[PDB]
Amino acid sequence: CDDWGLDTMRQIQVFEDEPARIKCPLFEHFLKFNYSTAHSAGLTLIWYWTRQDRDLEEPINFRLPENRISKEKDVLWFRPTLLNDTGNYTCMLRNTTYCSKVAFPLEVVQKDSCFNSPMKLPVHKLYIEYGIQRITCPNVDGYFPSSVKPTITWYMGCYKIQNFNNVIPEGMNLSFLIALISNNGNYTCVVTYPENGRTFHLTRTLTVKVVGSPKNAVPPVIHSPNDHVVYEKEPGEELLIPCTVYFSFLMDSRNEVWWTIDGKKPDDITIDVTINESISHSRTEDETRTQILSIKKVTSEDLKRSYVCHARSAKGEVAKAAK
Amino acid sequence: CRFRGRHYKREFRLEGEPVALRCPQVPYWLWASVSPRINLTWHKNDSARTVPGEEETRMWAQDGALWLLPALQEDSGTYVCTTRNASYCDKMSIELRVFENTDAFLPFISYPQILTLSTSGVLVCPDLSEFTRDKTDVKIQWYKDSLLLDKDNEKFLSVRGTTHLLVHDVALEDAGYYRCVLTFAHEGQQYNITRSIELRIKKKKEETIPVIISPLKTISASLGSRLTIPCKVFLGTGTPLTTMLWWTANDTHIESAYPGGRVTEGPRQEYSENNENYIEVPLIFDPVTREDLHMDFKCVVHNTLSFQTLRTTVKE
Amino acid sequence: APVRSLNCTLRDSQQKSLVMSGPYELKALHLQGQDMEQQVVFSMSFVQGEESNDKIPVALGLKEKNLYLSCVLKDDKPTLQLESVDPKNYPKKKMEKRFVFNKIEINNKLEFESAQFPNWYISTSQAENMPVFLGGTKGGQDITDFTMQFVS
Ligand SMILES: *[C@@H]1O[C@H](CO)[C@@H](O[C@@H]2O[C@H](CO)[C@@H](O)[C@H](O)[C@H]2NC(C)=O)[C@H](O)[C@H]1NC(C)=O
Ligand SMILES: *[C@@H]1O[C@H](CO)[C@@H](O[C@@H]2O[C@H](CO)[C@@H](O)[C@H](O)[C@H]2NC(C)=O)[C@H](O)[C@H]1NC(C)=O
Ligand SMILES: *[C@@H]1O[C@H](CO)[C@@H](O)[C@H](O)[C@H]1NC(C)=O
Ligand SMILES: *[C@@H]1O[C@H](CO)[C@@H](O)[C@H](O)[C@H]1NC(C)=O
Ligand SMILES: *[C@@H]1O[C@H](CO)[C@@H](O)[C@H](O)[C@H]1NC(C)=O
Ligand SMILES: *[C@@H]1O[C@H](CO)[C@@H](O)[C@H](O)[C@H]1NC(C)=O
Repeated sequence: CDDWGLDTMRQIQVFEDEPARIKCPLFEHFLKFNYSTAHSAGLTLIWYWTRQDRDLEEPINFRLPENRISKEKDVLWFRPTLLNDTGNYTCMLRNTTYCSKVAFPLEVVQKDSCFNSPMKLPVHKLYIEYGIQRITCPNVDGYFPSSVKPTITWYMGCYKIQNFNNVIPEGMNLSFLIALISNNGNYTCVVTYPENGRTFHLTRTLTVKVVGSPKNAVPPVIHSPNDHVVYEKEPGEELLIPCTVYFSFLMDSRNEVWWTIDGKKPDDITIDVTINESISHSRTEDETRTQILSIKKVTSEDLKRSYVCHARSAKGEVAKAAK
Repeated sequence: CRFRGRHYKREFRLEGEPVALRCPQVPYWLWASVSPRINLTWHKNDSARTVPGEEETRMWAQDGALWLLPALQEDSGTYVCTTRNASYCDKMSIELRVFENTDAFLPFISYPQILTLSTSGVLVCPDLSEFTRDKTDVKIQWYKDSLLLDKDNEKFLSVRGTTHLLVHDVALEDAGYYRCVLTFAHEGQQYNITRSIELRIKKKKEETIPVIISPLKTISASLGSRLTIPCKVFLGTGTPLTTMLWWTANDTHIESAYPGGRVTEGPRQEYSENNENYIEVPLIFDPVTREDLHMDFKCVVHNTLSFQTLRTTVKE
Repeated sequence: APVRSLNCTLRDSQQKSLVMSGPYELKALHLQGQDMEQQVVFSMSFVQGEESNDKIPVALGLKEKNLYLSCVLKDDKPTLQLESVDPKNYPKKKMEKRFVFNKIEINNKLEFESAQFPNWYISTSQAENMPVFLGGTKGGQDITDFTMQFVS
């Protein structure tokens, strides 16, 4: 059987005592296009697990009794999951010709009433002082019918959200009216819902992080090659040259700084030289990179030869040094 | 009994709408100490006999405050609260002025609300506390110069069930007068409670990263005991605001550590100099001597946009 | 010169002004047009208690007056209070750290953390007349950051 090792570093983490809804990995054996998954070929989807142990086992699911692990449609469904569920899981596809299995370690996580947990939280960038933004409860999708109306409360810390000065619960969404630095912190929504005469919980938490507006996303500003501070150095003074540069914040921003001897990654001829590279970030995540040059004796040619600091990030910039 | 003082916020309300004068600084609705309550009654400066009772059926006294719905023009006046612990007694006055409900009187009722431009900001409808003790969360309707703002409007968002009006991105044309309008519900009576907001725009403030301009290792020296020193910073544009020229050897702090009086730095100089430019300068002076003959010295310039520093070589 | 101070008036996130009424207390409420210059004006001066690009240590007290606000534990919980001072000595650098704050200013909106008690901020309720106070919760029900306008 075509078999892929478990997604070791691509791991799943789930809260105890409340419904999970796990999907079988089809990013391997991709198999999804023009109407999703094809069961038409008659490739039966088999599930089975092993636990933190040494043996595989058929998965009981019907008399659990409450179909507590029933897989309704090409995917697994725990209502509700339980700590004993921790372990490695396997799904495979069968055609008289076809086979393919894969595993993924399911770690069940206990939950504090203050929402403390080993669970990794998603960082959620939020632009500063924007007019109004908001966040939706992460993974509620598909857990319950459109017919039922859920109760759902939010919490900053263990601090429930009510009468907040600039945050407002609006059903599934949390709205931040003028996102200020004050707004950083882990947030957590907790959605409840009835099913077959029972209330299931769904608690999920993500950490909001306020960052710089795109309103001020601007080409890098060169500070050091200002020319008001003139770099002159008589023969052999161990001269140094710092290039501090401010970067506005953007997400897909690759901030780059590099010195230009004249267009070729220094070290032409002898010209011994090396870079020190410092860095700093505003509370807002505004990078400010810096570079410097330790130097030996200054050869006669250096002074009248020009070299320049550079930087670019979705925009490009340049500044001329002076000796 | 003593007269404690006049209540700072006078209240210029409009005619034909509710009013609530809460005894000044006496209560805060903090009614923890209220079992066998304290004696309390109001009275006009000129009109004393009042219980304060009611001219018609208008006036009465709710928890710690008397109301005037509707408040009539002529109701203008000054009032004093009363409090009585046999062990104590005192009084305080709230001023009051009622205007006619003419558009012309608006500029006098206006609350100045400020917002810097090219940013989002919020206008809150003021003085509504006494009436916002109900759960039908604030049914307010913001008008702009007699223009009702609907969710269809993209410039201004009325926050659902709140006092805030969200200006999404404020512009110069956004300045002017606005209106909060709380529809009340007392005893089954539905009444409008208007509030005039007047918005002032402000330009975001300049703040540039400065450069330092006195980096030379002390080119001169000789032990004349007189030590001259400048730390010249270049402000691209005049902004000596949060800008700070703190001089410290590095660790010393130049004060309360390095001096028992031996060394300090006096006045400062905001030169302005060259027209467009603006510049500032400090002066650390060892007034009569420089003896230890060794020190790491560091010029610290610091504002909201940069913490910078500078050190210098041995000297002569 | 002693310390470069400066007069200004703070006003909070919900537009509320900052008027005195004690001097055992301060309050944050909406001032009508004709009552605006009731709002206290501040003498903010740089004490330089601890260096950081983020925090600028600043002590601020009321001008044409001798009051300066400071944090202290009223029964082991941070409390904002107005302590009077010798007009002779002040304003001064290296001021007692009860009297010191470090303003966190970002894009013209500024908070004031307590030096004595980190993670405790000058705050105000959303209610109207309730006093200004030292606060432990940031970004919650109480307003922590304000905006200042310089004055003359
Ligand atoms: C799921 O599989 C992982 C990996 O196969 C298991 O972790 C292994 O356990 C042994 C015994 O402790 C370790 O010595 C190995 O290093 C682990 N394997 C790897 C690749 O690190 C784990 O036992 C399984 N998860 C659960 C919950 O049983
Ligand atoms: C919000 O969540 C983050 C991440 O869960 C918390 O940061 C952790 O804090 C501990 C110290 O108690 C660090 O040792 C961890 O390294 C942090 N986690 C990671 C991976 O970043 C943070 O404590 C939460 N914020 C608040 C204010 O409670
Ligand atoms: C869960 O694990 C414990 C410990 O091994 C076991 O005794 C118990 O039977 C399990 N719970 C259930 C519901 O079977
Ligand atoms: C079984 O599945 C494979 C995968 O698509 C396919 O190539 C093969 O034709 C199938 N065998 C049949 C037709 O049953
Ligand atoms: C008023 O009198 C009561 C009863 O003796 C006393 O408890 C209270 O302290 C007095 N008021 C004040 C503020 O002292
Ligand atoms: C309240 O205000 C609206 C809009 O100006 C007006 O149409 C209405 O007459 C007012 N309500 C009352 C009770 O007068």
